[PDB]
Formats: sequence, C-alpha cells, structure tokens
Amino acid sequence: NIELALTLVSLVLVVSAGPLVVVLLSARGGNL
Amino acid sequence: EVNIYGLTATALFIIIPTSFLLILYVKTAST
Amino acid sequence: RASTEQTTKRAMLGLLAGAVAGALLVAPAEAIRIPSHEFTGGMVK
Amino acid sequence: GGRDQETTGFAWWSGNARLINLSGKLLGAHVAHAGLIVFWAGAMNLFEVSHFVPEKPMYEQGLILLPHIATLGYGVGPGGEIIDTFPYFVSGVLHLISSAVLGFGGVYHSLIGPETLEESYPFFGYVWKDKNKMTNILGYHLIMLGLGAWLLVWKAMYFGGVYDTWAPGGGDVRVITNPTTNAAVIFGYLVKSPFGGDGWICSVDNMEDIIGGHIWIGTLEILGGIWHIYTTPWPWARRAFVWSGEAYLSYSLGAIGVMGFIACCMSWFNNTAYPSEFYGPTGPEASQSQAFTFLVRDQRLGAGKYLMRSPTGEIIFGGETMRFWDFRGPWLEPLRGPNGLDLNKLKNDIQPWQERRAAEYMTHAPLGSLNSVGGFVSPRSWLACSHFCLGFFFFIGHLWHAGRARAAAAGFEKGIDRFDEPVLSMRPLD
Amino acid sequence: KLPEAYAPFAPIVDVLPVIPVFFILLAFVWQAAVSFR
Amino acid sequence: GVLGAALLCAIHGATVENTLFEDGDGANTFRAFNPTQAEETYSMVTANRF
Amino acid sequence: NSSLWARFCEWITSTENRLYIGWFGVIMIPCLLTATSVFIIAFIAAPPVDIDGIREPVSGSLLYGNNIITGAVIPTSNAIGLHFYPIWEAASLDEWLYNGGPYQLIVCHFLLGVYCYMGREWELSFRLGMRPWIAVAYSAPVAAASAVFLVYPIGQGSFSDGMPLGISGTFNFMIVFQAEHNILMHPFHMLGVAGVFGGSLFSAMHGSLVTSSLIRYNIVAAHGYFGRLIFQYASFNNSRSLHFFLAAWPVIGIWFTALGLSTMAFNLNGFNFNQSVVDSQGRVLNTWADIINRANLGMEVMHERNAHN
Amino acid sequence: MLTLKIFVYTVVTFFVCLFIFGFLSNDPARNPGKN
Amino acid sequence: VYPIFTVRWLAIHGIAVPTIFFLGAITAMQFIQR
Amino acid sequence: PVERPFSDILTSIRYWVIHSITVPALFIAGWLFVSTGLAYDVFGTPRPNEYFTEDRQEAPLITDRFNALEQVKKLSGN
Amino acid sequence: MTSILQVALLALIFVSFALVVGVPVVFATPNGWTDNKGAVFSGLSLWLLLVFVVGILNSFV
Amino acid sequence: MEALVYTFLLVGTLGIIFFSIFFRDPPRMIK
Ligand code: CLA
Ligand code: CLA
Ligand code: CLA
Ligand code: CLA
Ligand code: CLA
Ligand SMILES: CC1=C(/C=C/C(C)=C/C=C/C(C)=C/C=C/C=C(C)/C=C/C=C(C)/C=C/C2=C(C)CCCC2(C)C)C(C)(C)CCC1
Ligand SMILES: CC1=C(/C=C/C(C)=C/C=C/C(C)=C/C=C/C=C(C)/C=C/C=C(C)/C=C/C2=C(C)CCCC2(C)C)C(C)(C)CCC1
Ligand SMILES: CC1=C(/C=C/C(C)=C/C=C/C(C)=C/C=C/C=C(C)/C=C/C=C(C)/C=C/C2=C(C)CCCC2(C)C)C(C)(C)CCC1
Ligand SMILES: CC1=C(/C=C/C(C)=C/C=C/C(C)=C/C=C/C=C(C)/C=C/C=C(C)/C=C/C2=C(C)CCCC2(C)C)C(C)(C)CCC1
Ligand SMILES: [Fe+2]
Repeated sequence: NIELALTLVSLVLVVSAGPLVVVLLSARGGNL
Repeated sequence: EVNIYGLTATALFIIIPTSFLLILYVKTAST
Repeated sequence: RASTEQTTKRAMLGLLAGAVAGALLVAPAEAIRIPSHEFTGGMVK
Repeated sequence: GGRDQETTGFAWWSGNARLINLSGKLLGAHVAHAGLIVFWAGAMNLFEVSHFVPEKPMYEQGLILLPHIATLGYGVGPGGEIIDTFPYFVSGVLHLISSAVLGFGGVYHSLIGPETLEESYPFFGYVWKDKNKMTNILGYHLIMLGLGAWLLVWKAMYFGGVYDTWAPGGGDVRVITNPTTNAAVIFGYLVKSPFGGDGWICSVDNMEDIIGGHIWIGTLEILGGIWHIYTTPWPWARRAFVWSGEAYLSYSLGAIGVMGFIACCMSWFNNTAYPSEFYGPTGPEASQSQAFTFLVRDQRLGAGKYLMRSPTGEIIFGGETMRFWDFRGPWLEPLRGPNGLDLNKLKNDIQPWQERRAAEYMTHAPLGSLNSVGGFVSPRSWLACSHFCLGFFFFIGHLWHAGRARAAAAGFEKGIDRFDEPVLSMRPLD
Repeated sequence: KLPEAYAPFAPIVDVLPVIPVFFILLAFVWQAAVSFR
Repeated sequence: GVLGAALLCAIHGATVENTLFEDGDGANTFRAFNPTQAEETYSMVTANRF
Repeated sequence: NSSLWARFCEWITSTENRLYIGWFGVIMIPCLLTATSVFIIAFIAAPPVDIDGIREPVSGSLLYGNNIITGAVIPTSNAIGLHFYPIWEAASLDEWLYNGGPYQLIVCHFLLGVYCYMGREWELSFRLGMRPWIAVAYSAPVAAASAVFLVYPIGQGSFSDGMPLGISGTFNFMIVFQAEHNILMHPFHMLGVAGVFGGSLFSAMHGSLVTSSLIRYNIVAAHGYFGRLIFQYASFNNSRSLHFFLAAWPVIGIWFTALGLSTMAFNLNGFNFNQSVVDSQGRVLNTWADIINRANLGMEVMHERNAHN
Repeated sequence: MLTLKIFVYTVVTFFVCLFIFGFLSNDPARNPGKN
Repeated sequence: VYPIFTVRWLAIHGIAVPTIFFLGAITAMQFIQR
Repeated sequence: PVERPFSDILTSIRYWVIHSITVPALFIAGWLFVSTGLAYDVFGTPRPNEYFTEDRQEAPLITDRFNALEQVKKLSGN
Repeated sequence: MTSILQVALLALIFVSFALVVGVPVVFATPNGWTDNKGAVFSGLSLWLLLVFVVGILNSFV
Repeated sequence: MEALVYTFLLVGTLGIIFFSIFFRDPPRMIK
C-alpha cells in the first residue's frame, strides 16, 4: 500500500509547510 | 341555519369577551 | 465475525488523544474560570 | 508588520478592513488572491485529469473543469469522444506555474513593497475619492476584458474552432466562419423575457450567436475603456453615487451576485454553451429523453401512444413531462416539424444514434443526493447549487457593504451621536 | 490518467486541490501567533 | 409561538445593534461599552419611531 | 425649491408621514395592494383550478365548499409550466381562472413588494441616522419566501410545485416535498430547525433575565445568575455582543435553510442512509432511516397520479 | 385584451420611471447627518 | 490553592474518563470488517 | 481554600506525568474492550454473524412480558 | 528518458518547497530583504530554469 | 352561512389591525 503511505506523507509535509514559516518568524523575532 | 349551536358558540365567544373588554376600557377612560 | 484488524495504531492514537485532551481541557476551563474568580471575588450575593 | 486594533479601530475578525487606505498592501492582497484562484484551477484540472477514464463520459465521473476545456474543442472528436488528454494536462500545468508567479508577486507586495503607492509611484497610486484615477483603472480592466473576449472569438474563428453540439450527426469541433453580428439578433436576447419558452439569455442555441455576442462585447468593452480613460464622470454621476472604496465594493458585489444567479440558470438550462455529452443532460432533457425512449420502444414492439397538445396548440410529449415542452436538443430537432413533433418523422425518421443518446440520457437524470448515491449527482446540479448559494451570499454582501458605505459617507456609521439625535428634532406622533 | 512520464507523481496531485482551504486556516494561526492583537 | 419567538429575537437584536449610541472613537462598536454603564446603550426613541 | 417635482420628492421622502413611503414605497404599495386584493378576492370566490393539468380541478375557495384551514389559492396549472401567464395572454377570463393565473399574479407582486420592503427598511434607517443593517436581518425571511415561491418551481420546472397560498396547502407542500427530497435529513434543514429552536430559547431566556433585572444592573446583576446557572462565566458580558448574537443566530439558520431548499430545487437531496447497515451474508438490517424511507415511499406513491384521464 | 395590456404597461412604466428619477434626485445628500 | 480532590476535580473527571474510554471504543469500532 | 487556577496545573509537572501515562491506559482499555469482543457479551449486542439464527430468519419478537427473560434468552440463540 | 525528467521534476519539487519556506521568512525578517536579495533572485532563476528544462525534457518524452 | 362568518371574522381582524395602527394611544411615555 505504498500509494496511501506516500499520499499521507505528502499531505503531512504540505500541512507542516505552513506553520513552519510562522514558527520560524516567531522564533527569529519577525514582524508577523 | 347550519350548526346552530356552533353559531351560538362563536357569537357568544366573540361578544362576551368583547363586551367585557370594552366595558373595562370605558370604565377606566372616565378617570 | 467482528474483530479489530489493526494492531499498533491503538497506542499511536492514544498518545495523541491524551496529549491533545490535556491541553484542550485545561485551556477553556481557565478562560471560563478567571471571570468566575473575578465575579465571586468581592461582589457576590 | 500588521497593525493593532487601537491604532486602526478594526478588530482581528475585520482585519482586512485596515487595508482600505494602504494601496500597496491592498494590491499585494489582490495579486495573491488571483494567484490562489489560478492555483485552484490548475490543481483541480490536474486532479480531474488523474482521475479521468476516457472511455466513460465526463458526466458519469463528477468532472466540472474538463468539460470547460472540451467545449473549446481541445482533444475532442465527433460525438464527444476524447482523442487525447494532453491539452488538459498542459492547461493545468500552465495554470499552476502562473499561480506560482502570481503568488510570489502578491506575497512581495504584501510584505516588502511600499504600504502606499501614491508617494513614489504616482501612476499606480490612487485615492478612492479621486474620480479620474479610478475611472482610469476601470478603463484599463475593461480593455483587458474586451481583449479576452476577442481572444475567444479569435480561437473560435481561426484556431481550430469550438465544439458545436448542433452539427449534423452529433456534435463535433467546427470553425464558425460567419458569426452573426446582426444587432437585432444579438441584442434581442437581452430584451427577451426571462420566463418559460423565452429564456432571457439562456436561450442562445447556436455558436454563431455566441461568437457574435462576444465580438460585440469585446468591441464595446474596448470602446468603453478608451472612453473612461479620456473622461471624467458627469455632475449627475457625481451626485448619484457614493465615491469610496466600500461603495465600489458594494457595486461589484451586486453585479457579481447577479452574474452568479445567471450562471446558475445558464448551467441548469442551457445545452449549447454546456453541451450535454460533457456536462450530462438537463432535467428537461432527461424527462424528454425518457418519454422519447418509451415511445420508440413501444412503437418498435408494437404494443400516438403519449402525445398531447400544448396550450398553444403544438404537439408535445404527454404525461408528467408536459411541463418540459420548451426543450430543444441536437437529438430531437430533426424530429420536430413546423408545429411540434411530426408524426411521420417520429414514426420512420429515427436514426440509431438519436435513440442511443436518448437511452443514455434517460438513466442519468439530474436526480441525485448530497450523499451522492443516486436517484449520482449530475455536474449541472453541483454547478447550479453552488453558484446559486454564492450569488445569494454576494447579494447579501452587497446589501451590507452598500448600507455601510452610505452610512459612513453620511457620517453615522458608528452610532447615534447621543447629543443631537435626529429623532428628537422631529414632530411627535409620526 | 496523467501522461505515463508523470505517473509516479499521482499521489501528490491528489493533495493539491485541498491546499487553498488551508490558507484561510493559516491566517487564523498567524493571528493566534500575535495574541489576536 | 416558536416562529414569532425567532422573529422577535432577530428583530430585537438587529434593532439594538442598529440604534447604538456613538460612545467610542473606533469603528468597532463592541468595545464601546462596559457593564457598569449608567444609561442604556441603544436609543429607544429612534427604534420606536423606526 | 418650489417646483412641483421638488415638492413631490419632499413629500415622498418626508419623515413626518404616519407611515414612511420613500421610493421603495412608491414601487411596493401598488404591488402589495394589488397582491392582497387579488388574494382576498380569489380566496373568497375563485373557481376550481386545474393544478395537475389533467382536467381534474382542485377547489380552494371559500364559496366552493371550504373553510379557513382548508382554503387556499391553487398554484398555476402544470400545463403552463414556467410560462408567463398574465390576464391579457389568456384566451378568456374563465380560462385564466381555470389554469390558475391569480397565483402567478399574487406571487410576483408579493415578491416585488417584499423586496421593496427590505429596501425601504434601509431607506428609513438612513433618513433617521440609524445604522443600515436591519435589511440584512430581514433578508432571511425574504430569502426563504423567494426560495419557496420562485426558486423551487424554477428548478423543478413548473409553478404547480410552488407552495399554495393556504394552510392545508402548506402542509401538502411539506408532505410532498419530504416524499420527493427527504428534507428532514438535509443538514441545512437541521440548521434551520436549530436556528428556530435556539432563537425561541434565546428570546425566552433573554426576556427572563432582563425582566428579572429591571427593578423600580441590566447586565452586571443578571450575569451573576447566568454565569453560575449553566456555567459559561463571561460568555456574553456586553449588551451589544449579546444582542448581535441574538440577531445572528436565527438569521443565519434561516439563510441556511433557504439555501437548502434552493439546492433541493436543483435537487441534490437530503442524506440517504437506506440499506447502510448489512450483516454477514449480505442481509439488510433496518435502521430508523429505513422506516423514514418507508414513510417517504408511501407519501410518494400517493402523490403520483400516473393514471390520469 | 389589448386595452388591459396597454393600461398595465403604462402604469408599470410610470411607477418605474418615478422610482428611478427619485433615486437620481440627489438621494445621498438628504440625510440627518451633516457631512 | 493546595487541596485537590475538590468538587471541580470530580466534576471534570466524571465526564473526562468515560469520554476517553468511549473514544477508544469508537476508534476500535472503526476498524471492523463487518 | 481558593481553588487554584488552571494555569498553575497546566505548567505543573506531576499533572502531566500522571496524565501522559494514565490517559493512554484508558484509551487502550476501550480499544481492547471493543476488540476482544467483551462489548457484545456485556451489552448483548449480537455479532454480525449472529443476527439471524439457524431456526429464525426474521426479526425477533418478545410478545411476552413476565417471561421476557426466557424469551430473550431463546431468541438471542444462547 | 523518463528517469531524467522524473528526477529533475522531483528536484523542482524540493527547490520549490525550500523557496516557499524561505521567501516569506526572508521578507518578514527585519532588515532581511535587502540582505538576501541575491540569494532570493538566484533561487527564483533556478526555479524558472528548472521549469523550462523539465518542459523541454517532456517535449522529448 | 359559514363563508359569511369566516369573512366577518377576517374583516374584524383587519379592522382591529387598522385601528391599532392609526388610532393608537400616543406614545409619550418615552419619546
Ligand atoms: C495587479 C498587478 C500588479 C501591479 C499593479 C503591480 C505594480 C507594481 N509593481 Mg508588482 N508584481 C506583480 C504584479 C503587479 N505589480 C506580480 C505578479 C509580480 C511577480 C512577478 C510582481 C513583482 C514585482 C517586483 C519584484 C517589483 C514590483 C514593483 C512594482 C511597481 C513598479 C512597476 C514596475 O516595475 O514597472 C514596470 C512597468 C512596466 C510597464 C513593465 C511591465 C511589463 C509587463 C509584463 C508588460 C505589460 C505591461 C503593459 C503596460 C500592459 C500592456 C497592455 C496591452 C496588452 C494593451 C508597481 C507599483 C517594483 C516596486 O517598486 O515594488 C513596489 C518591484 O521591485 N512588482
Ligand atoms: C487570502 C486572504 C487574505 C489576504 C490576501 C490577506 C492579506 C493581508 N492581510 Mg489579512 N486577514 C485575512 C485574510 C487575508 N489577508 C483573514 C481571513 C483574517 C482574519 C483571520 C485577516 C486578518 C488580518 C489582520 C488583523 C491584519 C491583516 C493584514 C494583512 C496584510 C499583511 C500580511 C500579514 O498577514 O502580515 C504579515 C504576516 C506574516 C509575515 C506571516 C505570514 C507569512 C506568510 C506570508 C504565510 C504564507 C506564505 C505562503 C504559503 C508562501 C507562498 C510562496 C510564494 C512566496 C512563492 C496583507 C495585505 C495586516 C495588515 O497589513 O493590516 C494593515 C493586519 O493588520 N489581515
Ligand atoms: C497599465 C495599466 C493596467 C493594466 C494593463 C492592468 C492589467 C491588469 N490588472 Mg490592474 N491595476 C492598475 C493598472 C493596470 N492593470 C492600477 C494602476 C492599479 C492600482 C494599483 C491596478 C490594480 C489591480 C488589482 C487590485 C488587480 C489588478 C489585476 C489586473 C490583471 C487582471 C486580469 C484579469 O484576470 O482580468 C480579466 C482578464 C483576463 C481574464 C485575461 C484577458 C486576456 C489577456 C489580457 C490577453 C493576453 C494578451 C493576448 C493573448 C494577446 C493580445 C494581442 C493583441 C494586443 C493584438 C490585469 C493584467 C488583477 C489581477 O489578478 O492581477 C494579477 C487584480 O486583482 N489590477
Ligand atoms: C465594468 C463596466 C463598466 C462600469 C462599472 C462603468 C461605470 C460607469 N460608466 Mg461606463 N461604459 C462601459 C462599462 C462600464 N462603465 C462600457 C462597456 C461602455 C460602452 C458602451 C460605457 C460607456 C459609458 C458612457 C458613454 C458613460 C459611462 C458612464 C459611467 C458612469 C455612470 C454609471 C452609468 O453608466 O450609469 C448607470 C446606469 C444608469 C444611470 C441608468 C440605467 C437605467 C436603466 C433604465 C436600467 C436598465 C438597463 C437596461 C435597459 C435593462 C435591460 C438589460 C437587462 C436585461 C440587464 C460609471 C463610472 C457615464 C459617465 O459618468 O461618464 C464617464 C457616461 O456618460 N459609461
Ligand atoms: C470580494 C468580495 C469581498 C471583499 C473584498 C470584502 C471585504 C471586506 N468585508 Mg465583506 N462580504 C462579502 C464579500 C467581500 N467582503 C460577502 C459576499 C459578504 C456576505 C457574507 C460579506 C459580509 C461582510 C460582513 C458582514 C462584514 C464584512 C467585512 C469586510 C472587511 C473585513 C474582512 C472580514 O470580514 O474579515 C475577515 C473575515 C473572516 C475572519 C471571516 C471568515 C469566516 C467566514 C465567515 C466563513 C468561511 C467561508 C465558509 C467556508 C463558506 C460558507 C458558505 C458556503 C455555503 C459558500 C473587508 C473590507 C467586515 C467589516 O469590517 O466591514 C467593514 C464585516 O463586518 N463583509
Ligand atoms: C499573505 C498571507 C496570507 C495569504 C497569502 C496567499 C494566499 C499566498 C498565495 C500564494 C500562492 C498561490 C503561491 C503559489 C505557489 C505555487 C507554486 C510554488 C507552484 C509550484 C508548482 C509545482 C511544484 C508543480 C509541480 C508539478 C506539476 C508541474 C504538475 C504535476 C507534477 C508536479 C506535482 C511535480 C494569509 C491570508 C493566509 C495570512 C496572512 C499571510
Ligand atoms: C454574450 C451573449 C450575447 C450578447 C450579450 C450582450 C449584447 C450583452 C449586453 C449586456 C449589457 C449592455 C448589459 C448592461 C447592463 C446594465 C446594467 C445592469 C445597469 C444597471 C444599472 C443600475 C442598477 C442603476 C441603478 C440606479 C438606481 C436605480 C439608483 C439611481 C441611479 C441609478 C440609475 C444608477 C448573445 C445573446 C448574442 C450570445 C449569448 C450571450
Ligand atoms: C503543492 C506543493 C507545494 C507547495 C504547497 C504549499 C505552499 C502549501 C501550503 C500549505 C499551507 C500554508 C498550509 C497551512 C495549513 C494550516 C493549518 C492546517 C492550520 C490549522 C489550524 C488549526 C487547526 C487551528 C485551530 C485553532 C485555532 C484557530 C487556535 C485556537 C484553537 C483552535 C484549535 C480552535 C510545492 C510547490 C512546495 C511542491 C509540491 C507540493
Ligand atoms: C510544463 C509544461 C510545459 C512548459 C511549461 C512552461 C514553459 C511554463 C511557463 C510558465 C510561465 C513562464 C509562466 C509565467 C507567468 C507569468 C505571469 C502570470 C505574470 C503576470 C504578470 C502580471 C500580471 C503583471 C502585471 C503588471 C505589471 C508588471 C506592470 C504594469 C501593470 C500590470 C498590472 C499590468 C510543456 C509545454 C513543455 C509541457 C506541458 C506543460
Ligand atoms: Fe434586550
């Protein structure tokens, strides 16, 4: 069932791609 | 003249409360 | 016949459930309670 | 960074309202939103291509974007048969790449670009109260829209043509050599009644009319853009409207909501710009096809059958489907005479493809379910429902924003003064 | 079913359509990162 | 009774929120109020006339 | 200033009239007056109307053996469909009555009147210094009426599917509509029911607390009662946020139920859980959804005539 | 009935023109605020 | 501030413990071939 | 005497230590309660292969009040 | 030559992911846009060139 | 006879509505 696992991995990576920017800005004292 | 008792009930239900309310309003309006 | 076919997903889901439940139960209760302290803290009855 | 409630007066849930007087941030937001729109377009096109079985018809597998590309005549042959699915893939990929570009532009303008563009970029800077710069923007975008319409006409006339569903022996891709530019025909639709039998704008039934209407729209839009760039509103115009950002937003909301309702009706009823063999049959088409199939089967078996007279006196299919007696379709016109269906042609002028198409449409009526179980939801149903809901909400938005804009212009968008209540300055016992 | 050359990239495509629905959510997160100021 | 109750709820909310007294500089009218107010936060006269 | 047109404008827009007119008023008043006149006249002395178009007229007027509960104005004949059917387009007045034109007249004039009523609400709010968002609140009942009277017939394809202007007509419309679309299981009708019930709840409870608080404090004294009665301390501490919530709950509920009715007009459906539970060997185990389906099937079989002479 | 159609058309046109020219007669300037 | 096992503790736990138990039960139910 | 705030417990270490080890126990308890089939026995819910008995091929019917226990025991197949 | 196109496309996916995670971070970081203009422009140029080469490779597949 | 009764009741309701609208006691209590 490689297809389902790869789909879940891609979904998790894409989901994490968003809050990662906010976390980086907060930790680095950005102007968010 | 169909359902004479029904007509009487409707007429009484429309008259007695209406007369009571109008009498009360006239009595209080004199004040 | 009825029987669960998944073996180890139970623990993985339980850890997440507990970790989320702790925070999700403490936070709203805090938010609702602080005003309760404020109201019952000098002007009550 | 972002503003605060105390500085701006708008809470977080009204946050975007803080962009009314920031030209650069507003431009960045709009560019980002356009990039997001094209992102969804490309992503959905790729998603539907990856789940597309060319053997089966489009309307049997819940596709709503592929039909739009097919109607223009990309990878489609006679009878709505798919030849290749490369055009759809290239369309999706190009949309996604353009989405990347637009998203980068929007993010840049929203985070780094100047907050106000009227200090160092006078051409792009504007103030809502200005009645010349805003008209200039209106003219530029009218020119853009007219150019797009003329691009559609150019495709329909010189780049392979479009998919005409009224061509003999089923639809096919053909080139409209002589679009009808007659003013009476083109503008007759606009003044046509919106009721049954008339079909205000949804009754357009031939591609020539569509291409001619687009010619007229492109010409008029380019002319209007040129006129607006070189003109200022008349005094009556300056006294009739409210000149502020929210007023323009309200006007746009009203227009776009009306457009959404019109799209709902066009998708539900029309089958010329929405050919049946891509979007599936309309409800009237499904009922008429069921009646036609039953009549054909009864005549073939030998055991007319159901054909009544319309209130006007024509000949129509009988039963519960007599309501749908205004339906016209490619698979039924050859069987229609001067006054309704003709008995002779209905008897011995039925070709196999018409019967096959009627049988196919019979079992795929718009009957469906939100659970998507079956009488299966036709794409027409999804489009109509979604766009009716969007049009209603955008009409509500027009109400809200128009009211707020007028109140703010008057000067009481925050409440009654409490020192000079207008009501207290009026005769009592209204 | 996508050209064969891009066949292995099928699953990722199945996630693209839902991404826009995330952007709105991101906004809230960003606001939650500034204490809803 | 039930439909009239819904009508009363909606009408009362709309009328109270659309006859508010301007006692706040900001464009948001929710912060222009505290529980210890003396006078009511909406104009009964204006709503009655409307 | 003294021009006749200026005086007419001043009178129309004057706030000293007993009932404000405004321009929305000058549009609506003839419309609603025509609608109500025709409605009264047809409700009292209209002849039977061929709703189904199978030469089986349905009586709905008081003179033709009816009472207030069972009276109604029958929708237009199914033969007409969506065709515009004014008086001047019918062959004769008797045929116009037979097919059901007064329903179309009343519904069109009534819809225009309610839209202009929504407009003049805003107009008076603007002429009085009030904020303009009462029309938004009124848009919910207007949206629901628009759905029931115009959008359902549009999707279905005939004005015979619109709600009859009557009581038993309304109940018949509901029963048929449940039979055909299964409204009860649609999430939007669930939201509408929630909106109505919650609006009743909030009206009753707001009235209770305000009446209790009002003595010979309106929000600081009663909040002590509600904060501990059902917990939710500092839930609605503002007299403004609370009233906005009151305005928002039922309005959104009714917007959603109207949208659900329109979608059912374009016929997606409510939920459908028929035969959703099966044991081993494939046998079907009934749920309450199956009993609801049996009731719907009975309703549908009664609604359809099929055999029409 | 041509007469009825003409009468109804005349009435509707009169009312619609009255309405349109009413909202064109400087409506936004007649409000109780001063701005 | 120090004492535990208060009325609030009991009120929270009486509705928290069965909730977790039932969530586990329903999650297990999900994975039944039937 | 003041019913400590929730913020204090949120930052506490003993609370997290207890809960991170006790809540998964409850979750696994429920999972095993459903998986091992104890739920069917305890609550009398028939298994998907026990709805229809060999002798009975239709929904059961109690049709008896004061002997309902024996009736249910017979109908359930036990 | 499907393998070359597939590996180039995967490299494009990774480059675009890095660019997406970085560009807003660079922009929002104070005094960061002017400090890292060169890196951002180089990344954008690489992204465009990789898109174009992927397209050409597809044209040859 | 029933039709006359129904019409009379409806006309009475309409008349009460009209009187309440136009012949109401003036609201000087708060205004
Ligand atoms: C609605 C869209 C829009 C608008 C109004 C602007 C406006 C602006 N941008 Mg932004 N930008 C956009 C989209 C937009 N941009 C997008 C999508 C991107 C990503 C690629 C960028 C990336 C970007 C950067 C990186 C920078 C700007 C800058 C600027 C400013 C200077 C314009 C300039 O460089 O002169 C160029 C002017 C031209 C006329 C050349 C444009 C070339 C186009 C492609 C040809 C067509 C233009 C022509 C006039 C139209 C012909 C019509 C014809 C067919 C009839 C200006 C305020 C600069 C600035 O100062 O920051 C604020 C800057 O550094 N923009
Ligand atoms: C699509 C909808 C949309 C758009 C385009 C915008 C756009 C904007 N908003 Mg609005 N906003 C929205 C929805 C939207 N908002 C919603 C739904 C809410 C309520 C939750 C708000 C609440 C809100 C407030 C309260 C404020 C704004 C502000 C702003 C501006 C500053 C950007 C920002 O967040 O600060 C900077 C934020 C960051 C730097 C953190 C986000 C980092 C990145 C951009 C996340 C996304 C990265 C993306 C995935 C990368 C794309 C790749 C590409 C580069 C290749 C900007 C013009 C502010 C402003 O300027 O007002 C004056 C402001 O005060 N907004
Ligand atoms: C030179 C003036 C000018 C021009 C040309 C444009 C052009 C454009 N603006 Mg506008 N804009 C301007 C000034 C201008 N702007 C100013 C001064 C401001 C204030 C700062 C703005 C603010 C603004 C905002 C806020 C937005 C735009 C947007 C847009 C784009 C939207 C196109 C679209 O989808 O609509 C309809 C058009 C189409 C769907 C496409 C039509 C077909 C294209 C144009 C044909 C391409 C060429 C053709 C193939 C070849 C023709 C050959 C022929 C010459 C012989 C468009 C490119 C929007 C956008 O999304 O930008 C990215 C947007 O949201 N602009
Ligand atoms: C995006 C489209 C758009 C927009 C927003 C505007 C906006 C504007 N235009 Mg421009 N215009 C456009 C396209 C556009 N125009 C095009 C394409 C053309 C070429 C035909 C023109 C030609 C044009 C001229 C020649 C003039 C304007 C003027 C105006 C201004 C006044 C509004 C108006 O026209 O009266 C709104 C409408 C009325 C006041 C009266 C309408 C009353 C009728 C009875 C309503 C019913 C319409 C119709 C008959 C019903 C049947 C159709 C129906 C089925 C839909 C306003 C700034 C005027 C201005 O201020 O000068 C710059 C002006 O003199 N425009
Ligand atoms: C392009 C169209 C457009 C634009 C540019 C704006 C722009 C604006 N609006 Mg308007 N509005 C619009 C359409 C538009 N609106 C429509 C169609 C409606 C009808 C619902 C409204 C109703 C509306 C109200 C009632 C208010 C605004 C406000 C605002 C301002 C702040 C944005 C906001 O609400 O915070 C960001 C928004 C949110 C955090 C809300 C996100 C959650 C939404 C409600 C649900 C998410 C969508 C959902 C999944 C879909 C459900 C429906 C589905 C069946 C289709 C801003 C000036 C506010 C303001 O301050 O006015 C000055 C305000 O009070 N607008
Ligand atoms: C500001 C902000 C915001 C928003 C923003 C936005 C909305 C943005 C957008 C953006 C965008 C909109 C972007 C885009 C991008 C794109 C890209 C980057 C693309 C890429 C592509 C790719 C990578 C591809 C791939 C492929 C293909 C080609 C197909 C198939 C195969 C594959 C998959 C390989 C918010 C409000 C939230 C909040 C605040 C902040
Ligand atoms: C494509 C098409 C076509 C054609 C088309 C066309 C030709 C169009 C046109 C169109 C047009 C041409 C449109 C127009 C519109 C307009 C409008 C929509 C307007 C509106 C207005 C208003 C709303 C106003 C208002 C007001 C008021 C009432 C207040 C006071 C002031 C004023 C007056 C401003 C054809 C059929 C061939 C084909 C198919 C489709
Ligand atoms: C396609 C793709 C890409 C890109 C992508 C992107 C860029 C995406 C983005 C995405 C995003 C950007 C996402 C976001 C997400 C977010 C989320 C998912 C959120 C969530 C949230 C939540 C869930 C919340 C909740 C809450 C709050 C609001 C706070 C308070 C509490 C509560 C809990 C209520 C590339 C080209 C690289 C490559 C290929 C793949
Ligand atoms: C994969 C593919 C391919 C290729 C591809 C390519 C090559 C792509 C490219 C793409 C691209 C390359 C894209 C681009 C885009 C861009 C855009 C989208 C832009 C926009 C811009 C704008 C919008 C601007 C504006 C403005 C300015 C700048 C200034 C003035 C004002 C205005 C506003 C006008 C092939 C065929 C091999 C195969 C199939 C598919
Ligand atoms: Fe109240």
